[PDB]
Amino acid sequence: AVLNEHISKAIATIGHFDLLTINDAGMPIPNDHRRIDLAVTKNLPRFIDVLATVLEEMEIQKIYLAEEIKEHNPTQLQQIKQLISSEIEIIFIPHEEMKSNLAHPLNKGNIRTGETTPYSNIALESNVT
Amino acid sequence: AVLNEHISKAIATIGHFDLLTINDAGMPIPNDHRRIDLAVTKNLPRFIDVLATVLEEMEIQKIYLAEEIKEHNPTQLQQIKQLISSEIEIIFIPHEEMKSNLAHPLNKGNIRTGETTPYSNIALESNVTF
Ligand SMILES: O[C@@H]1[C@H](O)[C@H](O)CO[C@H]1O
Ligand SMILES: O[C@@H]1[C@H](O)[C@H](O)CO[C@H]1O
Repeated sequence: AVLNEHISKAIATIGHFDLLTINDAGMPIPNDHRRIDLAVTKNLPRFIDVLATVLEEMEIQKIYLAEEIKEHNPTQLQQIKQLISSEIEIIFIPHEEMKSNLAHPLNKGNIRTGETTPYSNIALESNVT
Repeated sequence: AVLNEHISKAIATIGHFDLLTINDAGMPIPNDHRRIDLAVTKNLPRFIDVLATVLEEMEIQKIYLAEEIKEHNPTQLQQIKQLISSEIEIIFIPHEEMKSNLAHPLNKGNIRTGETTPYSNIALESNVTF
């Protein structure tokens, strides 16, 4: 099995209430030890493919999305909905809040993808591991 | 233009004779400052896509490939030949030496991809950059 080293590491540091984010190419991710840059070029890797992969390696209770996704990227939102269990809660917050959450005290990592479609950003809150 | 921060930073330090490698998922890359892990899952990203991207950002004079790629992965060899110029030398060395070169003194970065097809590894040698 092939997995990202930095992602597997971060997932192992993750417990109840901890956050892990997946982001598009333009999300202003703070430059620190949480930042995990997987971007290769435009749309590689895709946000959706990285999300599908991470979800196989995690127990999630809540996800956070930009309110703006509903209007500006309904295809992404639909792709996300189709991927997650129908029991996990989806909370919509302002995109400006999604940016603050990049620096959340419980944020255990910020994954950067090559995705270029707007508001392809998510935050994943762990259940009890 | 979307770009990897690590790859971009490594290339900024690359001069004549310096090496940069792109590798498949199972290649034993030493866990140091040179390790740039882009692997997501099986065959994502593909070796050939990462190679294509990097060659746009770099001027190369030679490449190193495993002798083993001729028999064991001829389609990858053909894909590499299609990507590189005719005025760049291809040198075949044993895979064991490809592994050694991950620690070469002039190695400026080891990129790991999600590639699963065997011997999908390369080392790129820089020309004069200024
Ligand atoms: O790329 C991100 C968002 O996804 C949105 O596209 C606006 O710019 C950046 O904050
Ligand atoms: O993945 C690499 C090589 O490409 C080969 O497939 C053997 O295993 C690893 O050393």
